[PDB]
Amino acid sequence: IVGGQECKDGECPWQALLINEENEGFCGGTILSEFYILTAAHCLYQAKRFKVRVGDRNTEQEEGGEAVHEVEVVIKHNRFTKETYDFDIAVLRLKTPITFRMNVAPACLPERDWAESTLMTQKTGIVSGFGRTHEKGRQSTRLKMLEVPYVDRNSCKLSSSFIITQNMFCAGYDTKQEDACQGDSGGPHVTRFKDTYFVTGIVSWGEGCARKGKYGIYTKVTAFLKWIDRSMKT
Amino acid sequence: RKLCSLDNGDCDQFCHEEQNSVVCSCARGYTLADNGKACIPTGPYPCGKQTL
Ligand SMILES: CN(C)[C@H]1CCc2cc(N3CC[C@H](NS(=O)(=O)c4ccc5cc(Cl)ccc5c4)C3=O)ccc21
Ligand SMILES: [Ca+2]
Ligand SMILES: [Mg+2]
Repeated sequence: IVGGQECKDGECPWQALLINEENEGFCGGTILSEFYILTAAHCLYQAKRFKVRVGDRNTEQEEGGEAVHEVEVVIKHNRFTKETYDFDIAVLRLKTPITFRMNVAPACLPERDWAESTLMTQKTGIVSGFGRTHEKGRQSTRLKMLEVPYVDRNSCKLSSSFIITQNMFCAGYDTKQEDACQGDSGGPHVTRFKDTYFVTGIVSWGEGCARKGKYGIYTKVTAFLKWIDRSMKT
Repeated sequence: RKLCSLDNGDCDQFCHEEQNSVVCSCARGYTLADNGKACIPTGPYPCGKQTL
């Protein structure tokens, strides 16, 4: 996350972190329930073997709430394509259930029609992760969050060098130096409604980080709610 | 602005228009309150709530 702020105690409890064999984070995820994590399908190539860590805010200290979970099954959307990042979504079923506590709670899944007319029409969403703090820098040791404005679909299409499919939406800033970045991929894009946070996106891709005339591109979770439901029912 | 277009139909969460009236509902882990509008968590650590 470029710009934004640190997630303070209890503020981003649905954040998950995919960790490789070296116990290093390479992607984010969103806690959906005690057994399931939502992530980007493209993250499932960044490491050969990975686990999921929850409750972490500082990768340098042990704050007592951290919990590592092994993955039982990987549910990658079969229509995901590396060519365009269309259908950039996956659900992970964990071997053991997550125990909710301070810094560990799920984000809500909304209903499609209501989310599209009421959540996605809000001014902003919130993105979070342990990703780079600058385009060329290293991964953040601290969990960060960033308020990102929803961007007009037309403007987004005009800004992009590549196709923005119906399974994508844009959020962020034209010129302001704030955006998600490398390592935030697969993490949460949530939208607040009356003090309740609903999952609305998955950090997907972008032409660099916080570039002028470019926005962050997110998987449109509302297009996959039925798919997620099926993935969680098995 | 009418029904669900008018302040989310006064619902805490989901709003549906059925037979030209507002019908409120809630995310899993919540139960619709007796006023048919508010959403009450059914157990600890309900989805979408920042912790403590
Ligand atoms: C040509 N096709 C393949 C399209 C679809 C997928 C994709 C990705 C990129 N890049 C270029 C580098 C960048 N990587 S990054 O690690 O800096 C990164 C990764 C994810 C992001 C996600 C958001 Cl929301 C914003 C910025 C992000 C930045 C990144 O994601 C460029 C073009 C295309
Ligand atoms: Ca820690
Ligand atoms: Mg920009």
